[PDB]
This record gives sequence, C-alpha cells and structure tokens, in this order.
Amino acid sequence: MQGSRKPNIIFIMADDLGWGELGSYGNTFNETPNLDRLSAQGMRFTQAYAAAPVASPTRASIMTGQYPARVGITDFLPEDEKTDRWLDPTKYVTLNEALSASGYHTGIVGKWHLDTDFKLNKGGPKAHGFNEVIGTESEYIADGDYFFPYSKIASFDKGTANEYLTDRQCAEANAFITRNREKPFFLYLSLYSVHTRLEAPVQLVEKYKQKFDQKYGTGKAEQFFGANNVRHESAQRDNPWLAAMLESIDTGVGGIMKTLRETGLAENTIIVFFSDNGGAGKAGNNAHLRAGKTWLYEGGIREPLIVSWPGKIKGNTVNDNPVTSLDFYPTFLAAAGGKPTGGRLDGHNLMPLLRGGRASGRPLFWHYPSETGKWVNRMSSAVREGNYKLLEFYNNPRLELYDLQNDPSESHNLATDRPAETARLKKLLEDWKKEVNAEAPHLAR
Amino acid sequence: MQGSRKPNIIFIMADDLGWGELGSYGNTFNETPNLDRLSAQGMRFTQAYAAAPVASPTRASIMTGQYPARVGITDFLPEDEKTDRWLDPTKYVTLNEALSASGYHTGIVGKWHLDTDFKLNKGGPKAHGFNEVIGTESEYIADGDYFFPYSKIASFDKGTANEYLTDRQCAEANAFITRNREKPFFLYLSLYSVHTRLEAPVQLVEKYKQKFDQKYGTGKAEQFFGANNVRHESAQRDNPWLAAMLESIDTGVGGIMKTLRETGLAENTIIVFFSDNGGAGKAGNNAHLRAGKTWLYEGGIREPLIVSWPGKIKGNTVNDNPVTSLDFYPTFLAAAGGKPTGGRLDGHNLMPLLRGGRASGRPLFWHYPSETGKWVNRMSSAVREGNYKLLEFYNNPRLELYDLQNDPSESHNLATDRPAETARLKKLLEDWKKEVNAEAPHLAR
Ligand SMILES: [Ca+2]
Ligand SMILES: [Ca+2]
Ligand SMILES: [Cl-]
Ligand SMILES: [Cl-]
Ligand code: NA
Ligand code: NA
Ligand code: NA
Ligand code: NA
Ligand code: NA
Ligand code: NA
Repeated sequence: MQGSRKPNIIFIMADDLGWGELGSYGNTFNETPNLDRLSAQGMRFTQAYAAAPVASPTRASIMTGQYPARVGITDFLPEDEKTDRWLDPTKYVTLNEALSASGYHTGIVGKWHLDTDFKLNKGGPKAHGFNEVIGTESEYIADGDYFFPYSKIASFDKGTANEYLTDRQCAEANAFITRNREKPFFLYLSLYSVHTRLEAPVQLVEKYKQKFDQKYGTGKAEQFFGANNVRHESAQRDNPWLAAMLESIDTGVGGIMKTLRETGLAENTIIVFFSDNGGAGKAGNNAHLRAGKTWLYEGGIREPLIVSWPGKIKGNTVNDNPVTSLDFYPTFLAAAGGKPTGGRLDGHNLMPLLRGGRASGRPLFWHYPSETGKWVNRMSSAVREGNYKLLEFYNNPRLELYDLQNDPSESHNLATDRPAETARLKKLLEDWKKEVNAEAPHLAR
Repeated sequence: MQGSRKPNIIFIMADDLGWGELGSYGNTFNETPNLDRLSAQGMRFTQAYAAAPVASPTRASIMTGQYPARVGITDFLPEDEKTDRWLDPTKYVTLNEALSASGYHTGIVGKWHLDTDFKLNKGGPKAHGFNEVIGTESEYIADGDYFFPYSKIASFDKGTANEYLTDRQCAEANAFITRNREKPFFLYLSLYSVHTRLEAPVQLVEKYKQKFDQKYGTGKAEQFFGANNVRHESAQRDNPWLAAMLESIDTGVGGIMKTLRETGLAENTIIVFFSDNGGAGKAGNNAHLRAGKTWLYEGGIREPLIVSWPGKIKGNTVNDNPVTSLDFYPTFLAAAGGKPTGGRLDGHNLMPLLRGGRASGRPLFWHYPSETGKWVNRMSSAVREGNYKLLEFYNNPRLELYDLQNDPSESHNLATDRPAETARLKKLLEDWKKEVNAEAPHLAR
C-alpha cells in the first residue's frame, strides 16, 4: 500500500573497527566498495566519536543516549563472575522502546554486551523490549567463534556447514527487512566482526595475503602472517585477516542496500554505518591517530560514520563537525517524529545538521577509569571543545592539551604553553565529572 | 669450626597447595613420604592460615609481617600494564633484612610476585636486599613454564635438556645450603609448583594415571585426563598431574633433608613447609573445607604447616591452635635472637608455642576486595576468634557466622541464630578494617 510512513532506520555497527580502515577514510589496502558507495550516496563524518573507547560503554551510550560515566558502565562487561554491572530495563527508556512508542517494529541482529549474566539475563535485549532478537550472544563472547555452529550464539541452532558469522548476520538483516517491509522498522545490526580473534573465510584471507605480497614482497604474508602467527596479529599495517573480515562486512552492507532497492524501501530508509570503539592494537588501522581501543587518544574513540537518507541527505558530502554516539538517540527520535518522555538525553539531534544546517560548538566528554581492563596508564578523562582536547591522566597524573586541527596525531602537548586554555577546559571537565558522578579510577592507595 | 651459631632457617613454600594434599593431612592418593617424615620429626599445624587467599598478598604478609590490608596488596599482582602496586623496599624492613641484621646470609630460590614491573623492577627481591637471588621470575609468570629453558626465568640461562623446574629449584636449594654451610643462613624456597597450568615429568604423570585407574577403573585416567583435557583440570578429585607435581616437591624436600644431614646442619636448622593460599578450583584438594583459592572460606586460606627443629621442637606433635603467615616474621626473629627496629608486626612469635608452651586466643583477620580478580561474589572480609568465624560479603551483602569446631566445612550459617556473637565479632571486624584502612571492594554504584 502506497502512502507516507515514518522512515525505516537501519543502524549498522562494526565491533572494534578503526577510523583508518574504510576506503572512503583513505585506506588503499582493504576493499570497501559498497561502503564507499554508501558514502557517495550520503554524508561522511570525519570527526565522529564513540562515547567510550571500549565495547559495552559505547553500546550503553547508544541505547540510553546517556554518558557512559552517568550510566556507571565506562568499561567492558567481563564474564558474569567478574561484574555486578548490567543495563537495567527499569532504569532507562532504551532507544528501541522510544522508537516502538513512535510506531516502529524493532529488531537486533547480533551483539548486545549490556548484560553478561546468562543464568537469568534480566538485561538482555529481549528484556529491553526488542520485538525480534536474532543471533544475540548466549554466553560471554570473549575471543569469539565466527563459524557455524557458533559457540557463543545458541539461538542460531540452524545454519549451513562452515557458514561465516558476518554472512549469517547480513542475511538475517535482509530477511528482517523483507519480513517487515510494510511497516516502519528499526534494525540494530550489531556485528561481532572485527573483534579478535580474527577469523575470515579462507578464500578472502588468501586474496588479501596475495595482495599483501604484491605490496610488501614475495613470501611476506607467510613471513608476518604464516602458521606461527596464531592470532593473525602484528605491529605491521595492512592485516590480511582484518581486510578479509572487512570485505565480508562490506559485501553484507551491499546486500542490505540491494534488498532496500528491490523491496522499494531505499527512498524511505535511513542507513547508518558506525563502529563502537577504535581499532584494536596489533589488528586495526587508526591511520595517523594516536593509539586505539582502550585509550581516550583519538585512535580509541574516532570512528567511521556514514549516514544515508536518499533525497533528504545530500550525497557525497563530508562533514567535519564533531558528533558522538550519544547523538543517535535524539536524531532517530526526530526522524521518527517522537519526543523524549522525561528521560535525560546527553547528546543532540543531528537531523538539522544532516539536512545541510549549521553546527553550534558544544563540549564533548569522556571518562575511562578502566574498572574492568585495569589499564592503569590508560585511565583518563577528556573534554573536547572546538579544536582543543584536554586529557587528564590518573597514573603519572597530568594534563595533556592538543589542538586537533593542527595536531590530529596528538604529538605535541600544549598544556604548559597554553595554561589559560588548559585551565578553562579543566574547569569544564571538573564540572562535568561532578554532574555525572564520574567513578574514581582503580589505582593504589 | 665447631661452636654454637644462630640456627639456619629454611622456609619452603608451595604455590597454591591445598590443605587436603599432603599424606599427613589425610591424603591417600598423593605420595608425600619425605614431607610425612618431616611431620614425624616436627610439629604439624591443623589450623594454619595464609593471611590472604591468593599469591601476592600472602607473600607480602610473610616478607613484611603486616596485614595485606594494611600493605594495600590484598589481591595478586597482574601484568605490569594492569597495576601500579608493588612492594617498596623503602617502606618496609623485610624479613630477609631483619635476619641479615641478626647475622644471616639470605637467599631466595624462586617466585617473588611482589613486583610485576620488569622494565625497572625496583621491588624485586634483589632490591629488597636478598644476598642471593636464584631463578626468580623475569617476566609475568601467568600460566607458567616448568621445563628448561624456563620462559619466565631468564636467570636460569644454564640447564639440562628438558630439566623440570621443581627439580632445578630443589637442587639450587641443596647447593645454596652447601655453599653457605659455615655461617647462619635464611633460605626462602619459593616453589612455582603447583600453580596452573599443571605440568610434571611424563613418568610421574604415568605413575599417577595408573594409580588413578587402579582406584577409579580401567581407562578412567584417559576418560577424565586424556588428550582432550589440555589443562589437566576437572571437578574429579585425585588429579594425576597434581599428584605428579607434588611427588617432585616431596622428593626435593627429601633431598634438602639429606643435604642437611650430610653437611651436619640438621641439628641447627629450622625447616618450615607452608603454602601461600588454598588449592585451586579444578586442580587442588582442600579436603572437606569450603571452596578454595580466591575465597575467604577455609579452603582458600587453610594451609599445610610443618615446622621442624630437631631437639627443640618435639617430633610427631599435632598443634590445633590457629596461626597465620604473619607469625613467621616474629618467630624467625626470635629464633635469630633479633628484635624489631620500630617496624609494626601484626603477627606473633610462635617459638614458645613450638617449644610446647600454651596459646592465648587472639582474633585473626582477612580482607579480600578482589582488586585484581574482580571476583564480585568472593569479595569479603573475615574475623576468626576462638572457634567462631564471621565473614562479611559485599555482593549480596550479608554476614555469615560459622563454628569451625562443630562445622569445619562452613555448611551451617549461624549469623541469624547467634545474633550477639555475630555482633561481637562484627565490631572487632569493623574496628580492624578502620585500623588497617581496608580498601573498599570493586563493585557498581
Ligand atoms: Ca568493540
Ligand atoms: Ca599462590
Ligand atoms: Cl564466583
Ligand atoms: Cl599501557
Ligand atoms: Na555478574
Ligand atoms: Na526500559
Ligand atoms: Na563454531
Ligand atoms: Na605496573
Ligand atoms: Na626494606
Ligand atoms: Na620451557
């Protein structure tokens, strides 16, 4: 039946995918032709942030629209016996429920990581009200399992011989789109890829190993990524396993884009591609950015962000205004014609910015006390306002100030040379840490 | 040269050895004939405690004579990047320095676990003043390496093909005894065994596998401890790998006892055998005691304790008075004719008790906030006074009270039925936690 309907929202999030990985973000080794077509059909953000530098807190920021420091989940949820933390459906109106109240059918395909108690699982996605819960984790994901039968995903009881998980999750996405084509839907495609341990179909791995040898020389893939390298990790850039994993994601994104075109949903569907945190050490490519996952340096929090809404968002646009994972909740509620129902939202609606509007500066905040990883040298808090970023570190206590426009690699600390700017941002950070009751870092006495 | 000399002190400590493992503690599967001879030549303690339920804090209690909660090391030291904690030689007069000031030459053979920074290692045993430092760890021990070349022990640069670590450490003990026979010595024999991952010489493993099949039936060692069981762990009691590991320790203890007899040092040497914490889950045997390593239940803190001093300590005695790892510092200083030099000691000299004296009751305390393991259900504090033990748990907050004489397995909580005793011990525990500035547990908000 033809007639206007609220737009579908498809939120595709990769796990641990670095800012330097996509073709449109400058990578020449990986191949991401479908995501580069999505970029050509939409708006590419160069200064998009996860609200945390590890998995669970960024997922919490997306589902609650609140600072991870305010939620009290600032680090990943470990196995059940190592935490008492979980996201409680009675404490938050989650993004899926806000969209349900605005007329949407909701689904999650994949990773939740907001509850690691599987005995009761009172904070799993079904408990949060998702209408469809497809291949979510049934035990602690840990280093993962990417081939059927999926040891961490009991609910995928059926599958083909040696099926690859990214391919399964993308097929489930297309099927969800087809089953729900007559009504507004929200689909959270929460990929397990590219989380370690790296694993990809053999023929994709051999493709990128041959490409690596063409780039670096004969026998070099075997030299750096042979039998003896069990995790397929190294300090070497261009990771054939990551490239293979990313090709599977990219092909799956192409299948979703094709499904939208075939079902005649492409004109009335918003497609977002994002990542939950920065590239992982020894696996991921954060380009010139400093460090990666576990750090509040730019490499750990800067993420790929493509938003497409054909005919509403100008294609092949590049937006450098800073945005974060907190902004999806209000943006999607605006697209859905909904309004907050008393719940606090810590981000901002980007629909006016996506439509070509102007961006007012606002401060952005992070807090990483590393409650789970215990990474004492990474424990830090940060504020960005305009081009300046201030980090406070707790072990070796000190402030670091970067001008990210002139120093995007955070190689030249300005805190001593710009003491007034340092103090101005320090005051914003101190005030914010009070507002959110920021958890103290786990250090000695 | 003949003439009286202060007694030698040999402190032999197994890693993660359970109360239920030794022959003299009732085990009929393992074979510990040399340690059972040591028991027949000395005093066996049935109610001996580690001051903590994991490695580093108990080692801190021994070297400083202070409560782990007062030191601020109540959980194991993880890898360097996960901690800022270490034992500082400028904060404590350690037991080796107190004995050096009383005329002893000192040595450590083996595990330290009081500093995991190997870049500088300002808290390693050499920095603490040990005269000889033999085969201590040069990197984070983690799941260990028991065959030469020892991946965690660079300083054992020389060794025989496939040498086993327990055999090396016991040979180094005998050689240390022989080299220093003319003067008083303190030897800290800090074994890496029986820490997981379990590993023992093949012919010892096959001996205990055949013994397991005789006990349990044909093919049962292969059934429970075959190729498919990589860590050699199970819920099954009688672990052939643990039995093999313990035979190597026992044979080594016999070699030390023989070396003392041959060098004519046996009459003037105090030999202690102890363990740093309770048996490990799926590996160790804590007999009827509750739980094990990581818990403040009796299985995690009750340890084997044999003390021999021929002609001073009556042989084949059994002492049921409670004693802890805090008591070694004052006991050894009394044996050495030394006196504390301003340093606080939290235990008590047992020399009068070892000589046949009477034991006054005193309260004993534990604090386990699990700063490193993050084991939320194990987080607890405890006080024992007389036969009563009170535990306070922080997750699922509650008090548990046990009468350990009538309920040594801690199977019948009395806290509701004996409210006045519960309150009396609760007050001692609250006062103690204040005295030592007990670290709060790592829980949610
Ligand atoms: Ca992640
Ligand atoms: Ca231990
Ligand atoms: Cl537990
Ligand atoms: Cl680090
Ligand atoms: Na839990
Ligand atoms: Na809710
Ligand atoms: Na599998
Ligand atoms: Na460290
Ligand atoms: Na000292
Ligand atoms: Na080795």
